[PDB]
Amino acid sequence: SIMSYNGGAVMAMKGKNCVAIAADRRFGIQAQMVTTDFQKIFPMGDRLYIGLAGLATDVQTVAQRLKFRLNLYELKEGRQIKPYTLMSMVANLLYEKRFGPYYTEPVIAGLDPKTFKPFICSLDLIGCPMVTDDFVVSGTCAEQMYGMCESLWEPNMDPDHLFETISQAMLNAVDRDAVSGMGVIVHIIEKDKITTRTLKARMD
Amino acid sequence: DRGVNTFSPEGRLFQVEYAIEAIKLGSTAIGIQTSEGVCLAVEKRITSPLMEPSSIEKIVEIDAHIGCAMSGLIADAKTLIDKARVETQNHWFTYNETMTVESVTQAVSNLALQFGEEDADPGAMSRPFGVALLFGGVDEKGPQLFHMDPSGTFVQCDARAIGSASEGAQSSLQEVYHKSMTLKEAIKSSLIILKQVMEEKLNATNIELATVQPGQNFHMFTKEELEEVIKDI
Amino acid sequence: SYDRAITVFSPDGHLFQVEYAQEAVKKGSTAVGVRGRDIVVLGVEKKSVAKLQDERTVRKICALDDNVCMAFAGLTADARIVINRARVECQSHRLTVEDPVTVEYITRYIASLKQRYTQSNGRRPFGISALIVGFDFDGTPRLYQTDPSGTYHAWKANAIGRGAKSVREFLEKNYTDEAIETDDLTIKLVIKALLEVVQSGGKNIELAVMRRDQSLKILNPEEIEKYVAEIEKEKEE
Amino acid sequence: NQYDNDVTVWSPQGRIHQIEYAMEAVKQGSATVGLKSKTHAVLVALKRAQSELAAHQKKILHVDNHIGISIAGLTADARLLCNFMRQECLDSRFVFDRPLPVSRLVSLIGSKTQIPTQRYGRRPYGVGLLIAGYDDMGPHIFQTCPSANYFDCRAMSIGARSQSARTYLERHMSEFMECNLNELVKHGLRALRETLPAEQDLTTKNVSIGIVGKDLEFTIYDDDDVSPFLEGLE
Amino acid sequence: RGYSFSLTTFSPSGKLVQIEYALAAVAGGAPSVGIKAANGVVLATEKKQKSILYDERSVHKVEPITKHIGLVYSGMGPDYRVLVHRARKLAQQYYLVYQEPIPTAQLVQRVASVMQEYTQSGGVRPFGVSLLICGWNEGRPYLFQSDPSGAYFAWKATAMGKNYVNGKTFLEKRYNEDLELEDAIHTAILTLKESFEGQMTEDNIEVGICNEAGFRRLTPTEVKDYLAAI
Amino acid sequence: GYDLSASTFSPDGRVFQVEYAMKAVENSSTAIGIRCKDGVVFGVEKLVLSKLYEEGSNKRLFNVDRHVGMAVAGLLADARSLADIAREEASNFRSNFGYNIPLKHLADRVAMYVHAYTLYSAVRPFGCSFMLGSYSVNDGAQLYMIDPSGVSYGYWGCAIGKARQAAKTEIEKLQMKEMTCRDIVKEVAKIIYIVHDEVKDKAFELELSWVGELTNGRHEIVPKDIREEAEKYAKESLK
Amino acid sequence: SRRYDSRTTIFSPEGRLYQVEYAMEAIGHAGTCLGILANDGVLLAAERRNIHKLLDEVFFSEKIYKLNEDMACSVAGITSDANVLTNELRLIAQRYLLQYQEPIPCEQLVTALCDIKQAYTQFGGKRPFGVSLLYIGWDKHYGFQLYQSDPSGNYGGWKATCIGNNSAAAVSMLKQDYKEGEMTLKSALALAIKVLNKTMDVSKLSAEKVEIATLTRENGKTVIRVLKQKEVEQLIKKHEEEEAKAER
Amino acid sequence: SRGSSAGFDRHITIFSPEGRLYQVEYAFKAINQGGLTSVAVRGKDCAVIVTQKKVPDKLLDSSTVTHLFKITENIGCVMTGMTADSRSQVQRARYEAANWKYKYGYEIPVDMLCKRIADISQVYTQNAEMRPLGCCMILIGIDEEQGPQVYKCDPAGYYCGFKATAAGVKQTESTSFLEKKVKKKFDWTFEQTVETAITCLSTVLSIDFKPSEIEVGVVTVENPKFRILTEAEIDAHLVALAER
Ligand SMILES: [K+]
Ligand SMILES: [Mg+2]
Ligand SMILES: [Mg+2]
Repeated sequence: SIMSYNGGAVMAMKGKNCVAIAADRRFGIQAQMVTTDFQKIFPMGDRLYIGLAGLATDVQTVAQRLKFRLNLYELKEGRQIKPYTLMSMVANLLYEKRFGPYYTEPVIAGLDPKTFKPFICSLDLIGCPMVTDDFVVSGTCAEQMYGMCESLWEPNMDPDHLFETISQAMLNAVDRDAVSGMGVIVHIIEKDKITTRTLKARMD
Repeated sequence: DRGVNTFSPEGRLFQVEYAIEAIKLGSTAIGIQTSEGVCLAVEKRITSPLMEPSSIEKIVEIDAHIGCAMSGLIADAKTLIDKARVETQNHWFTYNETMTVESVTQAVSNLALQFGEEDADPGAMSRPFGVALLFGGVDEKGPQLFHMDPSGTFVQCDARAIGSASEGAQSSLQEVYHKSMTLKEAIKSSLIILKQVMEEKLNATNIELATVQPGQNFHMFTKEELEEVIKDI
Repeated sequence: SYDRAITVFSPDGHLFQVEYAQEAVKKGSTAVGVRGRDIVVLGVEKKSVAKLQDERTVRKICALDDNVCMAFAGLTADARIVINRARVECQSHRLTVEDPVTVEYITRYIASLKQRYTQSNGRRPFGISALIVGFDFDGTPRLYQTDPSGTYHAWKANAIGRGAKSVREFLEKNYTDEAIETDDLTIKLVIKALLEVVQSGGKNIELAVMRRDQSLKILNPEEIEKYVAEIEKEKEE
Repeated sequence: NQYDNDVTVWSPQGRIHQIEYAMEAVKQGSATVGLKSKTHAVLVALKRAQSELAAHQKKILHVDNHIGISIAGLTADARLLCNFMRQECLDSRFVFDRPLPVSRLVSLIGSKTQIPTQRYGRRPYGVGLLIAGYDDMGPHIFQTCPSANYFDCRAMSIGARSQSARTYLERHMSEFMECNLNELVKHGLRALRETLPAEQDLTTKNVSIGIVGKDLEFTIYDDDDVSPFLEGLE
Repeated sequence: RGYSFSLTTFSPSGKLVQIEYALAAVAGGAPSVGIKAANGVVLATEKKQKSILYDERSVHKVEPITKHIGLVYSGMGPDYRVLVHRARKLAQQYYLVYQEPIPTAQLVQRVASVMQEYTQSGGVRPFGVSLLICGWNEGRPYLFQSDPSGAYFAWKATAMGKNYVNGKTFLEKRYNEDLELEDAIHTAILTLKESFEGQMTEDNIEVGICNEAGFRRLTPTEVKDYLAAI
Repeated sequence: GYDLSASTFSPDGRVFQVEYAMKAVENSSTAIGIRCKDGVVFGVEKLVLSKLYEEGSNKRLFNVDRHVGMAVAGLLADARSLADIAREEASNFRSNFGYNIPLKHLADRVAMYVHAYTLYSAVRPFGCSFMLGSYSVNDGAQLYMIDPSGVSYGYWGCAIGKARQAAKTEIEKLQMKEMTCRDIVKEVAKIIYIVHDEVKDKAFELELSWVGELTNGRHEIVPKDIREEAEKYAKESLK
Repeated sequence: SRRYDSRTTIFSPEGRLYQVEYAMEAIGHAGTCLGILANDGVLLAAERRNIHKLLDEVFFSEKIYKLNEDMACSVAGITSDANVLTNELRLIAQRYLLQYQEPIPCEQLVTALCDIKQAYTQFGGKRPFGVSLLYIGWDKHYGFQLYQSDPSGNYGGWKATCIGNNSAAAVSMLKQDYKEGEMTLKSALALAIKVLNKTMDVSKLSAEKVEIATLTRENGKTVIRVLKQKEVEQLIKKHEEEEAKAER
Repeated sequence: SRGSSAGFDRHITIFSPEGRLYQVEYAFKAINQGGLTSVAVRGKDCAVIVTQKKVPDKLLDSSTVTHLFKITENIGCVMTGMTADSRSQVQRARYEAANWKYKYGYEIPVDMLCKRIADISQVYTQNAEMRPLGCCMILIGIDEEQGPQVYKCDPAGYYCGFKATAAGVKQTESTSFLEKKVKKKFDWTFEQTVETAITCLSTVLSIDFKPSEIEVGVVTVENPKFRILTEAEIDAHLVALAER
């Protein structure tokens, strides 16, 4: 399967007045790890991030083409993009390739630039959007991730509890997937600060 | 103000008649056809001692059996020459034989009226070529010289001059030319005539001469070989 | 798209647009070239000075490739287009041939570009002349000139732009085996040629050199005024 | 004036000055004659030489085994039109394995040369043709014009001083249908000779002959090959 | 095949006369008025209603672009219809990508850019109209003008077409920042009365309003009610 | 100057290039068409510009379909091009819809093509007027005339060219509704001989064609012997 | 059609491009616009023409445009033409960033746009764009920079410069007061107000009537700001206080 | 200003210094070159078009001389102006209506068809290379909600709906006649719609028609198909007018 060629996993999670987004760090080609610090989460805003799992080349191309489109939007418009509006922009970019798609399935996590209301979504590879109030997952260990998130996630979590939850969901999920892991990165996004951590994690 | 393909009341295309007037601004060139080969000779028209005379090329090789002398707006000649070269190689590619001088001249002359400004491609010619050409070579019909002008009219000539002093030079050619004449006589004759008509004193750097012969490929004369012929003249 | 013939023949066989492009060239800053023995030099006028100008941004000498550069006189916007097309072509050549361009190859390319824009619908001619210099792979030094018509020639030395006629007359009398025996004198020959037309000497001669293999040196105004005073005190004697 | 530069501008008299001007190109070419009998069609042309040392311009061109042409006007237009004709003849033999009938080829010319007379920035063809051919309907002489109009002829002359030829051809045309080939070419040459200044004669250097008919594919006679035809204008 | 050359060029003095001359068409157009209230916007225009034979309701000058944006003009009506159509199409193109109604300022920019094209592109003349564009987004009202050159401007209030100079000074001496919508409708109609001639009916003026609820035209019976005080 | 382009109205709302093209038709020799009980007959005054031309040459009567004739006046190359358009239109109709194109529809289509050349600086108006004639049991006899503006109307009788008016007045004397094609040929020939100016332009050929019950709805040249008798009738009626 | 074609991209007999020259006249009448380079930054200062009492004040400036994170520009001439060009600038800058994943160097952005302008003078028979632009920016190759381009597609880099109304006069004043290698943003601001004070001779200078934007570096990041009116008034006052000291 | 002109503003559709389009103004004069007038009136129950039918030549097939055209089964039209231009505009209208039906699955409204034709005409007022059509189109049909409709569009690309209108040589005079007749009528509507239309035309020309000198086209709420009256049907209205 094309989506498993590089492996990898991203998820996002909602809390009270905050969101988290997390990703594995492996860049591999089938069985072979090539690197352990590959970037899969990209800022699209001060309080707005997009994580992409899938074919590594397309992760990079989508992030770059999206940033092009976003930078033009912000110059032309007043303003910083709203989370919901970035989702639609991504949907549109992915569906343009309906018949020869990018092999990536994004998650978006952020806070509204004026209201600071938490937002998360994911999209399939042709741009079908999906908003939730709890969590989203994408990657080669989606089943593992769903099991962790459905069992651990609770409503209205403060930034500390959200960090522990998303971290445990990622770690324990990727430890059941051969082609995901070699490290985890977690961003916690609040009104006044971004907190970025790498986790202690298995490297097999 | 009018279009480039407008006829005059006399039935000529204005742009073609005007292009022919530009030939009269060019340097004089002369061609003579003999049974032993053809020669081509051209006034360089050096405008400064700082100019390198060998960087004025007004006789060019088309193929091993065909040379071309030009007069008028020399920059316009480049597409025409390249077309003659490509066409002789195409013919060699396809038929494994040398193209006749007449055929080469024809192919080039079919470009002459291919200009206009609403029929054609996003970039076709907007005006005729301000250039006349003498094609001199040897094929199975023997030695041969043809003249072409911007109208696309071409014709075989036993001897011809083109450019500024062509009336003049053409009269002198009618006086000296005969069908039994040798190539060496025709080379002297054309150096004599360029000498009369040139505004500068003739020497071995401000003219070019080339030949093509039955036995022998296109040959541009060296400074040294020019000096040899210049002695008697 | 615009299919109008812009350059057309007039009665008498003139191409007026081309002649008018040449008038553009004659109002351009003076530019000079000399072909030395083992060096080639280019220099060009002021133009108007201006203390507040960033000098770097308005140079009129330009590398095309490692072994070929040029100067121009005329419309500077037109020049920039011609320059980048020649730069593209040098790399195109190197691609399909793995030798650098000869100086004549790229000169011939530039000139045929310029000729095309005198014979294509919807375009005016380029309002520039260029002096193109460099060395071939066999070490022979080269100076060529092109003008708006697409005509080109090789020169021992030459000027273009305003007051080219008197600078060429100066070079005709002053270019000899003695004036090009060394590099220093070759460089000086270019500066005496400019200082003749250059209104407040000097100051406002940009200058540049190319030695066999060594690639393009431009000179700073500390390295220029050395040569200036080194010639000015000589013409007193 | 404001009406004479564009083929798309009708004058207030219902004329198109550009087309009339293109016709002048053919009036100034050297004369050529076309005539036919029951069995053959013949073309005869005067060739002009720019000087004593130039060849003498070609005036007669092969189109197909059964069709040839004589030209007057801009030679470059003559060649372009000739190449179109040749192509239509090849196409018809490729498709049908039989010669293109001459009247159909002429129609194709009419349709093709009319097109630029009605489009801005285009120009008429500056050439007139005499077309000799032979098909199932026998010999033909057609004439084509810069107007794109064409004519089916018992005989014809075009070019400079061609009125004299036309007058000769009218005088003798009732004899043509029953002539043998030798007689018919002689008639063609006498018509052409009427176009000449009294000083000048027909020679092997200035006469070109084209012949096609029942027994014979289109054949061009130049230089020494015209001598048999010139001997016995007595 | 098309004329590929520009029909608007620079004169010796640096003027683009075809644009000025477009402006002169706009100056001879029927009066139009735009007022930005605190809680909304009003557009109003005169219907040059010759003959009682016209069916007044059959065509409109005040037009919806989206649920939240509306338009009026002064100048040549058929040129206006082109721009109404393009504006609508631009609004939808934006909505398909962003799934959000186009902000008024973004719509105006895109429409003004189209107007600029017709001052430079081959074989065409500029539009002989100025648009007034009203809208509501970010909980706040907007009023814009866009002229034949493609230049646009944001206004608190303005007037265009016949007698606009006077209309503008009338509004200067009458608009304030804290003005309500219902009062703004009144003063908009008064500005039109200042250059009317003929007695106003609900059938020969057209009024559009814009607020939080959206953009709509006023109905004849609503306009009648505002005219009962005038 | 307001008369240089078909894309320019004059200040009185005329399109002078179309009027100038009409003038080319009005300089041409005369063609007529007559509809009768059982078909349509065409005649043309064919001026003889040289005795060197073949008797037949420069036809001004064409078959545009098997059931449709075309008669032209004006600039002949324009007319011939229009006959090819008409042919293509009839051919395409048969391919797409499966039956012989109705005369009225063919006229309307070709007329709209003619009309398209009256709007633009890029092209000029055609310099020709033409008539189209046909007959079938279902549609009866039909005769249409199209001018350089692209206006098309149906006729009982019609004339185009320089003796247009003189021809019309002679045509008005016939009760053509009640007559047959075999009778009308003689009258067409007669009318051509009346309007011919034998002092100004000397010699002419008569060209005749017809389409009717007697040709089973096929457009055909009038046979030689019938033409010659119609000429003889016309000549002796002139007297 | 030949008759109607005004022939915008041909030479005149003296080797001139009339439409280019005429566009330059249009610019000379437009709102004055200056740029000034200092050791710690760059500024644009522009006259506002959108000054009627009833205008609504909706954007953060009138004639100052952000091009990317490290660059901004101002314009003088036909506003609608300037909107086309500034839009295109933004596009070019994003294309370069896409391809190389670093910001476009300032000079390369200017050159790219200038080649578009040049093309309009040589082919296509369209009118040129009636715009001159001042570009300010920072890049890692040459640091703080100021460029000027005009309708010919010609440009140059400047330590200080002016376009629009009373240009010649403003460049005279800059030639005299500008200290090559010794300006600060604080001194260049005072000079800008000094020059705008001279060149708006119709009539007495005000905050509502000018726009200033500064471009500085802070914490490895480029900062671009449009001065609020309070700062502009406070700067005007300091220039008026300084002219009181002008004699004794 | 006042009739001023610069450059080519009388030859192509560019603005004059007053902001006028002379070429459009001349297209309106071209409407009158045809010599005809047409009138159209709407009542609660029907809409009617009447125009002059001028057959000077005895040699015309008068069945083919008409300015009345079916656009769809339910939309009728009268053309005034240059004839071949008019035909072209009729074809385009038929094409637009058929197209509308194919894409949207219901008949084009009369107002929309008129608008579409007006939008097409507008293009010729803004692009230099072609002239406007020297003709005017009046359209009749029944609208499901609004009742009978009369619409007109012109060479400037203006269009409007009407209680009644006119086109051609006597347009202004017809406008005046129709105005004075509607002021009298309570709720500002006509009733005896065919008679009003013919009477308007008869007055402004001063003719008193034969049945073969006019054509009449109708659509009614009860019978919305466009119908052209026969000579006899027309005669009955002419006879009924005479007898009071
Ligand atoms: K137009
Ligand atoms: Mg794992
Ligand atoms: Mg492992």
